Amino acid sequence: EMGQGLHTKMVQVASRALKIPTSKIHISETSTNTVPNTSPTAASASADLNGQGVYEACQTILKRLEPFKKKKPTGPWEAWVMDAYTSAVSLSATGFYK
Amino acid sequence: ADELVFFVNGKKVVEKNADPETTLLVYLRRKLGLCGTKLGCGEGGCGACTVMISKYDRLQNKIVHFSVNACLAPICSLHHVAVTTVEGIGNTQKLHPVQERIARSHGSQCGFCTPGIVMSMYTLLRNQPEPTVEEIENAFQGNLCRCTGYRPILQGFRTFAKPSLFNPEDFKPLDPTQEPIFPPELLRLKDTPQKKLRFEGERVTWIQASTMEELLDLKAQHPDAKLVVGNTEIGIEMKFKNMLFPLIVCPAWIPELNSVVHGPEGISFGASCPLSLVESVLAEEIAKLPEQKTEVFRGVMEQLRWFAGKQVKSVASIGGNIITASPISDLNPVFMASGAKLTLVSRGTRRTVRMDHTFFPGYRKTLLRPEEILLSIEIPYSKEGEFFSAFKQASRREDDIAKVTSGMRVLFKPGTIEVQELSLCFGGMADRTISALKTTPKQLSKSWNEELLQSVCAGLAEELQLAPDAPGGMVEFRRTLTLSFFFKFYLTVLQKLGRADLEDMCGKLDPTFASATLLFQKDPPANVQLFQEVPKDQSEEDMVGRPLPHLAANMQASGEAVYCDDIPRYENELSLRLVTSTRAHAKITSIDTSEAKKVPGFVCFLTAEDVPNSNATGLFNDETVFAKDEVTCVGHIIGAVVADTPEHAQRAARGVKITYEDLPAIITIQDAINNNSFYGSEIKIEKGDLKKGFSEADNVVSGELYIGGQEHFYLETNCTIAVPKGEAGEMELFVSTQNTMKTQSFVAKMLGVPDNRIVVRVKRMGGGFGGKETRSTVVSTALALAAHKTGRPVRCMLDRDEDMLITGGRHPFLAKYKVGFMKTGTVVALEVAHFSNGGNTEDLSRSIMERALFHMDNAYKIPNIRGTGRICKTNLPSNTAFRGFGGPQGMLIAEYWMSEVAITCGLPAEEVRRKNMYKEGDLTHFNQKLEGFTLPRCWDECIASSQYLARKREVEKFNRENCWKKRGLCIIPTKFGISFTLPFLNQGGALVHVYTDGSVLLTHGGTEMGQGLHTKMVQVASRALKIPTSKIHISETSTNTVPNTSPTAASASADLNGQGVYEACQTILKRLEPFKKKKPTGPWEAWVMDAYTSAVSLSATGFYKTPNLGYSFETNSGNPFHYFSYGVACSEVEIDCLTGDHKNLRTDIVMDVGSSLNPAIDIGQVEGAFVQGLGLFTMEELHYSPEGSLHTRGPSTYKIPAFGSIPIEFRVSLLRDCPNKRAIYASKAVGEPPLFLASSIFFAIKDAIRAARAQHQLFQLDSPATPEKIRNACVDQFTTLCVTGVP
Amino acid sequence: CDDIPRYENELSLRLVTSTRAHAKITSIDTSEAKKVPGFVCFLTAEDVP
Ligand SMILES: Cc1cc2nc3c(=O)[nH]c(=O)nc-3n(C[C@H](O)[C@H](O)[C@H](O)COP(=O)(O)OP(=O)(O)OC[C@H]3O[C@@H](n4cnc5c(N)ncnc54)[C@H](O)[C@@H]3O)c2cc1C
Ligand SMILES: O=c1[nH]c(=O)c2[nH]c(=O)[nH]c2[nH]1
Ligand code: FES
Ligand code: FES
Repeated sequence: EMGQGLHTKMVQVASRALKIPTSKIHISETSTNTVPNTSPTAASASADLNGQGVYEACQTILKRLEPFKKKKPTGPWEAWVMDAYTSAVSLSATGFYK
Repeated sequence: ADELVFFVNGKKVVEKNADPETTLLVYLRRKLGLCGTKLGCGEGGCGACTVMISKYDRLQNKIVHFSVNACLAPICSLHHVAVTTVEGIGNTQKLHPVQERIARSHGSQCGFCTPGIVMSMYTLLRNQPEPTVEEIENAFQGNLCRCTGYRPILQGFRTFAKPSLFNPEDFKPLDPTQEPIFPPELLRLKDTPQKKLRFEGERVTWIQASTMEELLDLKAQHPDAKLVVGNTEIGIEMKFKNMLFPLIVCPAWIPELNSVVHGPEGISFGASCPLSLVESVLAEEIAKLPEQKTEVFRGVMEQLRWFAGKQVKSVASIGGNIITASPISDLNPVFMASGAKLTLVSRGTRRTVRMDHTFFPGYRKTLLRPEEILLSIEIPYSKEGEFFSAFKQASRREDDIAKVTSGMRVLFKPGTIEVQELSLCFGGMADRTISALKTTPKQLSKSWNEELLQSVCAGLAEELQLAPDAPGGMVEFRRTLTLSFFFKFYLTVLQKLGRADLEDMCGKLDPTFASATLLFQKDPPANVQLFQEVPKDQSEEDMVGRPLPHLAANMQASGEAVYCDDIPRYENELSLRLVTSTRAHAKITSIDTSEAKKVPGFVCFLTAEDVPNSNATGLFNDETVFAKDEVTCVGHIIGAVVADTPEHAQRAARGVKITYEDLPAIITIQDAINNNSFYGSEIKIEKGDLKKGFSEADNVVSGELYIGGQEHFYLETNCTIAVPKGEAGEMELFVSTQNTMKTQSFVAKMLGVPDNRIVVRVKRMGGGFGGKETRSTVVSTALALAAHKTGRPVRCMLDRDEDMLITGGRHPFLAKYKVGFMKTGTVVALEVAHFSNGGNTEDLSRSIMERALFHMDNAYKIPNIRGTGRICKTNLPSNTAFRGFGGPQGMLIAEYWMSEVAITCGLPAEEVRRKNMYKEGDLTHFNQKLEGFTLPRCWDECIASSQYLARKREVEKFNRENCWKKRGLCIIPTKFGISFTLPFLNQGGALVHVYTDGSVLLTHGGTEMGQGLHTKMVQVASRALKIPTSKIHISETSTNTVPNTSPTAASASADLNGQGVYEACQTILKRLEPFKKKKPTGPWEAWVMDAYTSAVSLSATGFYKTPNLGYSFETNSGNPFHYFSYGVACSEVEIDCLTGDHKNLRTDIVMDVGSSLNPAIDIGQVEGAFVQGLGLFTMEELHYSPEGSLHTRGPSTYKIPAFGSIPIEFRVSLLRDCPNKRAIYASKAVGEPPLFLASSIFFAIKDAIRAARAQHQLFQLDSPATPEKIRNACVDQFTTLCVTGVP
Repeated sequence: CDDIPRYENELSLRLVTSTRAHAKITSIDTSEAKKVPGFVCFLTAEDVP
């Protein structure tokens, strides 16, 4: 983030991809020890590239929550998450785009 | 003057405004930033703060070197000395031999004790470059280690004296000329004479007196001036008893207080002479003088063997011991018994007194006038026909407080066995050192024979009375000790008379009595570690199953490894101190902070009112962050002071005055039973038909067993730094915790922000052992609130006394059993009711009771069985996880009634155990099938390598030959279920990155607490990826790299995280496969760079869950465990039937760790776990007042195993050829299962006690089997006389 | 970045730059630098590990 509103956009993207309010999603910083081998934030391309990355990471989480969604189609997001956790389903994912 | 000048690691320090209250430890860490030297206790009993001092000794014209506890050394005492810390002797770029050897020998696990032990060993080598094995052991009487079980430290260091886990031939040789120069400034400076110095702090003025005239003038004008020499008593008074001496005078420099003068009657020591000087002087005299002259000298030396350790004796003064006048002084009874002559001086007065009952007129008083000082003490030569003994019995031999301590002297009419003088003096039997003055006069002129023995014993039993409520308890044992000591003296005198060739025959000892008179000595160690070589075909780069040292061992030895409080403070960082309840159960009626607000640097007092969101916390939400309206234990956190410094926070916390209104308290297990005060309902497992089983039995045995709790004593206490980021509620916490997830949850809930704002990071812990699985959060949440409120970083590291009080421990258990068995020893029916003391929140207490019930079988098939468990809810600090987690309690109970089955049937215990043992394919009482059941092989190998049957014969023979010492021998098996009792906790995660240089950064959910988990994960990653371990690094554990992690607990962390790590590595490999095919030899670096320039992701998560777990208590079906750990230990002991002391002669362990991931680390876990279990079952005892206040709050009173505690011959084998396919690379978990095997020492002790009792039936032995319980169970003429009043 | 609180032991760095477009460095004299209170060291190519 250098003032171009990149984190804002990525939150907007993640919120649509996950179908949850932006209020439940947070970006705190950028670090080499969370995402490695990153291109510079340059070439006006960073929302294009990171948007896709975020979208894919979100799609992986959604795929893992699907069976919990199917069993509790209305019961809130928080109930699917706690159900996945107590079923020992991973709630962490990487995402990538080229 | 007023500048303080000393040297640190060869660099000059000039401190222009020295505060007398500043310790060296604080100065090093906070002022110079040298954080190698650690805080472990602040009370001189742990050695974690050990450093070396060098100075020019003017009185000997030589350079001297000695070790000190930095936690007790006032910087104002150190003018013109040179300090050496761990950083001063080497670093990872060039390790000192001492550093290299402790690291390479697997002598460092958590690493927190390592600098202190390095400095003790280093100091020894500066004084003696070729020490004996005995001198090496003795170097560490003041150093504790909780992790290693001490064996590897001594074994690696043995190399300095006079397949393999390490190779001593690769150690770099020691060149003593390459040590740091004595600073030439201090040699120049020693030419100029000493002048008086004055230092002025915030509260205290210190005068360093240069001459006797200065000292005595000061004491004449200001009698209030407090003398400080070694500070080993005053430091404790100031830090722990909140005593404040606004004017201190240190006379250590004055020549007359440091002189040693020979006289016709004995040797005079200046009162400021350190005990180490007394020892060295008396040792030379003892070696050169005739035995007949050195009886008192040897008494003093015998007490000094067991007096603290090297660090305290280097600074502790002989005069300081005398004037402290502690009831439990080990020297005052010896000076009193020998009538040592004391010289007292004031300005213009000088008098002499021979020490006697009169010298100590009341509690911590002497007959010194306020303006007098003790100048000297003359320790007498013994005369012809004058004999002396000294005794001490404590909880532990080394660095303990005496329970009873004594000096005894007899003088015979020349040529005769007729008494001219007799002096029997005792510490620990009153509020001062006393003489048995009613008993001794009655013996004058009597001959030294059986009537005198009997007369003295009756005299002592009547004269040394203790009320049943006497301060300190243990009244039977203490009284028994006074007679037992006198008996040993009686016999020793007979032996000495026998050597004299008198004209008139004294009694001769029967050879069965001889061993009663022996001074304690232990043979040198003989250790064997056996493990399995990896396949010959295994690549040299594949380190799985190889003994790779702990990855941080070199840095731990160098003091470069960073623990939480070693992190530098921010310029704006604040300090927090918890304020706790001094009542078990009360309403808080008011809180007054008026005095706290006056302390300089005071910021705020936080209470329940300050919590932004929720005051409800803890695993089951039944705990307060801060007490509201009422307190429910002594130690319940009421609030937290925030100030600039720890010292200011501590002073301000003292100014928080709470008023209470008491409420009915429930303290003990029996109180809870009577009040129906439990956590939830009865837990029960039952199988078969009890009524049928009992009615078919040949024999039925009933009984009860009490098992005391346990303090973890991680050498690093609980510690949190919370760093507020000032944005969106964001906060980062650096924590010594096993549980990042719950730390994050609990902080987020308290503040009312989402988990996504809160990051918890753990680099390493200086030990955890379960005590940081949950109870760390009571600190974390408080510092987090302070950081939020102030918007500044805040830090809190608990003092040992705070930590031991607040954070709880292992659950004490009470059990009632009834066992039905056949004449053959076959058990057919068992019913056990268990009760645990949970304290004042639920925490893990129910799960612990579950695990006890799951292990109530230990290794034994019992067809008709019922166990119940109830968890008592009490007004005590909440008890929690401790390595074993209910397992050891459940299994001791099993082994206890099993021991009584064997005795009742009159059959050998090993046979009774073996015929009741499960076999392969059997179901447990909870219906889990035992597959890959290796226990029989562990048992057979252990029986064979221990030479059990042969040694049983040798024990029998020793016992026929010895009346007052007895040996015991026992072999114990164990089965331990692996997996969290709560199934969903059996999961773990990893995150791996490969950077474009080919290096790999790995992280997983597991935390490092000395168990070598990161080392194991790097070994696993390196095999999985097929690259060297050197290319993989793990830096830390953090909630923002791997979320929703289970605690590092249940011995499961390598199993869970190793799978996680493996899967993440498989993902990376799959992605590199196309690059590997296109260049099948090109190095790893080319594949990686080709992947990167092809825009292929080089980051992956991994995850694992243990499959097919889930037990139901309702249907008694479902597998709680993934697999079982198995092992066997054979232990032999020798007890002193007259004192309750014992030696651990030999222990042999055979453990199944599957195909070990790392046999060095796994052998270290076996030894470490075993030695904590040795503590639990024989040494460690917590004591509470009737009103529920923990009294045992430091190493002075809580005695964990010391270097000298461990089995003399200590043999560990890892079982060969036993792959466990259902954990990572066929390994098994190792952390907790070995602990229970120390019960072999408990039952060996029980067997020795039985032999003692036969010398004079199902007698009681509760746990821990302390000297008190052992001695009291060795019923004899002495115990009988003391209890019943009948000889 | 610079709003982050300083550690108690944190030091400050100042770069020293060329006042010539193209030149040989014939010598460097740090004698005056060393007399400034709080000076720690002057790093150059030689110090690069
Ligand atoms: C870890 C540890 C283990 C210990 N183990 C033992 C043990 O096993 N047995 C045992 O008996 N003790 C033990 N002690 C107690 C303590 O070490 C001794 O009592 C020690 O000898 C005190 O000497 P010091 O020079 O440190 O005294 P300081 O603490 O400096 O002073 C002690 C008292 O003596 C006074 N004083 C000192 N010199 C003079 C003088 N010349 N004239 C008049 N007053 C004087 C001081 O004013 C003060 O009241 C232990 C202490 C520690 C910290
Ligand atoms: O089944 C267990 N659960 C735990 O939470 C725990 N903690 C621990 O130290 N050992 C165990 N065992
Ligand atoms: S911290 Fe000094 S002896 Fe424990
Ligand atoms: S390695 Fe010694 S206390 Fe941990």
